[PDB]
Amino acid sequence: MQGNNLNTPAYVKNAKLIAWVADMVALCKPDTVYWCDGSDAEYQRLCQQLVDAGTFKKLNEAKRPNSYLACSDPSDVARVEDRTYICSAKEENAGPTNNWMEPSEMRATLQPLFDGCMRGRTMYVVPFSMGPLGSPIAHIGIELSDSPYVAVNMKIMTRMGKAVFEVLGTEGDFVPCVHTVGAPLAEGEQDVTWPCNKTKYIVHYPETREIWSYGSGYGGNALLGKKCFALRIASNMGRDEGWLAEHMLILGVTNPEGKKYHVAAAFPSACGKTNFSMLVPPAGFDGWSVTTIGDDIAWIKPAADGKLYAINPEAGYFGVAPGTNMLTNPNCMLSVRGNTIFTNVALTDDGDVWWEGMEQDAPGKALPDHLIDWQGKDWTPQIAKETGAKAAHPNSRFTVAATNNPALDSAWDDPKGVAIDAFIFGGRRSTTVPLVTEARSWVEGVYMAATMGSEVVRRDPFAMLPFMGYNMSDYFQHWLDLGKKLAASGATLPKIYTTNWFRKGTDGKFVWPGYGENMRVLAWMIDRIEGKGQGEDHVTGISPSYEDLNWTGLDFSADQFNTVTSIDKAAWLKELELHAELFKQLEHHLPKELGETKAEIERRLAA
Ligand SMILES: [Mn+2]
Repeated sequence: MQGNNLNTPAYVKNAKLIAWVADMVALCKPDTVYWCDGSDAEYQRLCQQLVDAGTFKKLNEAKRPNSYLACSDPSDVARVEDRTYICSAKEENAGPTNNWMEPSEMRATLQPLFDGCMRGRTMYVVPFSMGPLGSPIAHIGIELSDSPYVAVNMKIMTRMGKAVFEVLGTEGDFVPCVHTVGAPLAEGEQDVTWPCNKTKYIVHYPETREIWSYGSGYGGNALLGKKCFALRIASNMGRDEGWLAEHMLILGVTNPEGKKYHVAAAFPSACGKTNFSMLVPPAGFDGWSVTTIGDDIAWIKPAADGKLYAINPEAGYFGVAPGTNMLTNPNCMLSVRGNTIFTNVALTDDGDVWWEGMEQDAPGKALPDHLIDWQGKDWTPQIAKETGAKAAHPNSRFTVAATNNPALDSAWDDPKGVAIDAFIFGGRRSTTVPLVTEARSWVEGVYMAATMGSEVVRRDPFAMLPFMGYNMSDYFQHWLDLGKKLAASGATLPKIYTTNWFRKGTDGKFVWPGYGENMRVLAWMIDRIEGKGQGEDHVTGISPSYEDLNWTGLDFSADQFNTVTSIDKAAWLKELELHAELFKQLEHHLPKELGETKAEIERRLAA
């Protein structure tokens, strides 16, 4: 009778899973339970349900085929870090970068909120694989959600549906995820187009891998595979099992001889992982190609051959729309030509979408005369001047399948992963940090990643500040020990670089053109990996000289280059003071190796 009241499909053979779904249905009390099979027809039917509710508007089929626009409640527009918790058994295993609560107290807080939360709604059972299906390195999650928006976005972002239960079999384990918009409906009550609750919780219980999300229907709060599972829970699993879950793009780069390298790169917002992961080689780089394995999350495991192998556990892109155009990211623009869900962007008079930055592709770079903004209001360039209103919300999004990307790498879903030749850690700094620096050693590269900041300078170690599943200082130790254990196997460790696209010149403008021209920095990294690139040893590492880069096709002078690449001792003395402040905030439980690196920089500054 239980299984019959859950509408359990015949292909679900896993008794532990069914028992858990039954417990959550008993708690949440949905009116009906629907198991998502992941079919295209199911996706279309759910999209139609969203249209019928007013959550979606279907975009013009001649402008933007099979695409939809959703606009959210203005209270529910982004991840809410202050409402996100790591509820480890001990507070020290959440650490200073995480919000903590004793698990039993949090369970007592969440039980009355989830009791009956889905009254008047359908519970969607969303099975998904993070990583290629059936693979030895993939992990299965099940998200229960009362939002059809979550179901359709999860279809794009993960490997979702019936095929999961063949991999789960009768006894396979899974990450249990529960999500509610926190808006139960009474009989005859008219629903809103974007149900949500002012009260929000996004809770992780690491010891049981549970994720509970209440009150938001948006993005990283509600699509639980992306951040909650693939970074917060997965980082915990990696620490116990010897692998890494990182906030990194993964790209392949092939030179004209056909030699292929892979790079994993973490940016806090610098560049945009999305821009760099889909980089188009500029003039001077005929015969080179750049391909995308992923644009956001990397799972990385050492193999017996002494190499680090990365996979992208996601299946689509959930990208920030504003700023995207054919100059900053043509592969992304081409990706969103159709089959895309857009959230909180603007609506044009011909039933297409618009966002700030798209005018860069228009004749004269002219803004549109009129739009409907993401709040449903009339928008014009005059109105924008008078109210300051942006047409698209700054955190507005596109959701699109990886296979829409013309630069998708052939191995993007290869379960064996790709060997990482270099890590890159970015950051937006007007001063101090060179365009590119190679770390002299693994430990010094870890120091660079641990101390990376973005502009006042906010520190975001490894770009993981909002996403660490356990104590940040223990995570630094995990990186150091992984490198040590690999080097002890004889392995050659990946190079580590820091980049900075955002040094300002004496006129306050960015000197480095960026976007496709970042290929010229990537090509120096490749030369270094091959042992053919030259560089200047300085206080913090090795940086190219002007003559070490390929300038074919770009008018960029030696003085411009030295303006963004030279190091200054006064600036780095001030920078080390800021590192000291960060280390105090991390309560000095830091690995001794980070202290030794700081001391060695200080010695070079005083020599
Ligand atoms: Mn991200």
